[PDB]
Amino acid sequence: INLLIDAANAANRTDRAEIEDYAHLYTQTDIALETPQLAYAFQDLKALQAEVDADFEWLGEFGIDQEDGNYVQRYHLPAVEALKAEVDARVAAIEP
Amino acid sequence: INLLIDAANAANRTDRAEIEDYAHLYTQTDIALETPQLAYAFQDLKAL
Amino acid sequence: YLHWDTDLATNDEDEAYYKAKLDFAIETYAKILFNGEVWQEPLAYVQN
Amino acid sequence: LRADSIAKNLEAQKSDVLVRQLFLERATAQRDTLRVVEAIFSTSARYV
Repeated sequence: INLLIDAANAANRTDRAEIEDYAHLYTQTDIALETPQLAYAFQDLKALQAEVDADFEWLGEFGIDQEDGNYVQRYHLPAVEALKAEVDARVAAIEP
Repeated sequence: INLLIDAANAANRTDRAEIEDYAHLYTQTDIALETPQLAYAFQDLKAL
Repeated sequence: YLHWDTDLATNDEDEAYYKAKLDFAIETYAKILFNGEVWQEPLAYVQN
Repeated sequence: LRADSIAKNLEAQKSDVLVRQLFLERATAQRDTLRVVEAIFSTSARYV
């Protein structure tokens, strides 16, 4: 997840207004610890899935490409798509 | 939409506490422009 | 290969494509005459 | 309408037509330089 997150984060050119940098997983808790608060981690994962699906429609706008420093390159969308598919499979696994 | 909005706005007598005046469509963006942010407009319509 | 001057503001970006296509066609038509006059026909004469 | 607009506007961001035009023009330049070189080699072979 984190590597795909950083790949998508580096593959955007927008000025952060509507498509923002995705924070790294589990900001609430430290999952490296023996006994972490796993509800917080699942909350963060679901928040990431929702945020990706929400930025999807802003990726599909006509006027996103505006100016030097506010525009969308042709490789941003495949990175976001791969991240979304991976999150979808991961959540489907983590559910049961 | 806007005419019906104003008709409903003028047809109420309450003191704004729980049934409020509906703002006119697309307060976020100017849809008269050639290229507006249409996601904002759809958001406003769903909010209405 | 990946620059702003290649993916422009609107998604359409058709005027720039048509201007470039015009320039390309002009160059190709000029090149037909240039190549035909410089080397093709002197060689074709000897081969004939 | 919004569904179709999103679906097609997303797909129209994968491709950038100006890069593909640039590659077409480079391929044309390669082709004509190639026939010049082939003429050179055939001429030298027949001369020898």
